[PDB]
Amino acid sequence: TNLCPFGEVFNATRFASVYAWNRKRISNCVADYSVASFSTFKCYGVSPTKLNDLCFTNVYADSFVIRGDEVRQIAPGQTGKIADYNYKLPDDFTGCVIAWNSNNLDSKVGGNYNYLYRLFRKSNLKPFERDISTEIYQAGSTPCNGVEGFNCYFPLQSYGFQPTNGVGYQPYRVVVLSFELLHAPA
Amino acid sequence: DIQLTQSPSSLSASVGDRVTITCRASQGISSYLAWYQQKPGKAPKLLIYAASTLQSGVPSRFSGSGSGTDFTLTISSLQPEDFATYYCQHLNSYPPGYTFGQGTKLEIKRTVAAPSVFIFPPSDEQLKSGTASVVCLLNNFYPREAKVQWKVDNALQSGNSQESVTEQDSKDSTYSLSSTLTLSKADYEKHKVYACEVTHQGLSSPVTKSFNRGEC
Amino acid sequence: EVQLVESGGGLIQPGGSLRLSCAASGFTVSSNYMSWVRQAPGKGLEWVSFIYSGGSTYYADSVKGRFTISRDNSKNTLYLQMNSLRAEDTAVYYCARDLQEHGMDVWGQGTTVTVSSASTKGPSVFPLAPSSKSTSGGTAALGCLVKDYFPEPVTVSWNSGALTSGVHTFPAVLQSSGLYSLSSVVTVPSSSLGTQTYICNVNHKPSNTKVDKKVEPKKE
Ligand SMILES: *[C@@H]1O[C@H](CO)[C@@H](O)[C@H](O)[C@H]1NC(C)=O
Repeated sequence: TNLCPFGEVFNATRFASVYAWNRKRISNCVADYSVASFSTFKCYGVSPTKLNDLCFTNVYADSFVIRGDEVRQIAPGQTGKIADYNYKLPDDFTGCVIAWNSNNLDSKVGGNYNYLYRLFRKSNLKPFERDISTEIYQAGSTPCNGVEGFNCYFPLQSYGFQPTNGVGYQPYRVVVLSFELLHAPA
Repeated sequence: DIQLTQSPSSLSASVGDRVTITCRASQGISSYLAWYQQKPGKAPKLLIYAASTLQSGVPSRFSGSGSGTDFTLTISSLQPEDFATYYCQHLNSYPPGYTFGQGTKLEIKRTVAAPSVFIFPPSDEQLKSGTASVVCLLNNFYPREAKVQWKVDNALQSGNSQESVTEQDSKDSTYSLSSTLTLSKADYEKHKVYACEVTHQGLSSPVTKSFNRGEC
Repeated sequence: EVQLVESGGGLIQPGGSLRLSCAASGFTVSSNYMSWVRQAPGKGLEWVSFIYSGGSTYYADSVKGRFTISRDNSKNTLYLQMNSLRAEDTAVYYCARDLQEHGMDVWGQGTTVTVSSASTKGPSVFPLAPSSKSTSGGTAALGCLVKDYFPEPVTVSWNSGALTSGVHTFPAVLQSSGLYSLSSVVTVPSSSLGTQTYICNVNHKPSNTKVDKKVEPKKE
């Protein structure tokens, strides 16, 4: 048996910050469909009439943590701090976005400062781009020379998840399944 | 929608006192909240962000904290330079934007001070236009509350006066008040004694200043 | 020297358009989040709009579809285009460099926007003349009555700026005629009345009226 390792993705103990989102290739395996226990489940571009010769190819599973009210940004055609500077889906996205509340895993009563998102960036991400720079951001004319200070900012900001945050501000774990839908015999 | 309700709305407090302004959120928000100080006629000044982090340059007597829906700003020992209106601010995630609290006005308490009272007749220039403004001035007093009673040939006037009050002074923490009585030229010329009678906590009995139309 | 300087506000009829400018110095507009915040007279702060470092723009629901935020890199300037203005857009408009979770740290001084059908009118300036009854070595009061103008604001100075101590310039009041009136007063030594010259300098920029008025004891 070589069942596809989705359990490794959805059930991972730790999730990445969204600026450093993880990508898992799903390949050379047989998928165990196993399904509405999820607060978001949305698919895009999956438009097939014939269902008998369906083949999923180029399957990637991306995963990360964002705020409940940011999950709306993980969709084609959206804007915001997450879609502009952290995780960008393309207009023609084909695949599904899956999310669930993880307040009891990813919040801490003192505030969890381990989860971050990129706050400063001079231009938008391209689709499926991952920016992990920690270069000090130059918000002025004077160079920073890697020293923080006025107009010289660490580009990442903490979410500070706390269990008493409003539900829209609580951490959500997100899995983005992207693929191409081809028509082919097995 | 999310609302930030500050309390109290207004507050008088003496130098050296401990002041605590609350911001209550109508629903759960994030861990982040900011506080601004707006002095009259000036742009807001940032004091605290991230609920408790002091903005660079802000004096240590300012502090903030909070959790859940109830957040506070605190001045440990009120200095006189700390009069203002105070606003809390939350950066919302969807729709992106800011909510402000309605604000809390903080004024300084001080010793009672009686007003100095001056009355001014209408000018000959203004009277050629057919209107007479008579002005009563209450200068440098505390507390704010004061009664100005206009008298015209000893009849108490109601309904033809307007007043306005300055903001608290920076050098002495007093208020000043001005009240204007408006009459037509025709009506002005029908009476002789114009008087302004002032009642205030700092005066043992009311004080009256007057002039007789057309004298001196 | 880090500052924001707004301009472009003024009196405009309902339905008209205005364009506000915010000239920055000390940081790069095109690299920062920037917000517009407004304050209706005697009211609180209301957030209007911001633009992100990377160009996305967002608007409060009360200005959706009528306002547009934008910026010009080469002039280091932020703009707010305001169309279909309504009376309740009347406010002081502040621009601010926005650091998101780290607050709005740099503010401009504001530009005043008055949306109304009424027309501009410059003020008359009348003397509040010191009393003949003023006490010898005591304190006397005098001033200027700044009457019947639209819209706000007026500024008042004394002796071109040389006299500032003892000056009270009062909040204007709105009279039933729809026009504003205010008074500005000064307490000075009674013994100074015959010698030193007192002049209030009134300026009402919405109509380019300037008026000086010498305030002296009235004759007999
Ligand atoms: C994750 O663990 C639960 C616990 O039994 C299991 O039911 C679920 O199938 C797992 N997820 C996947 C994708 O296998």
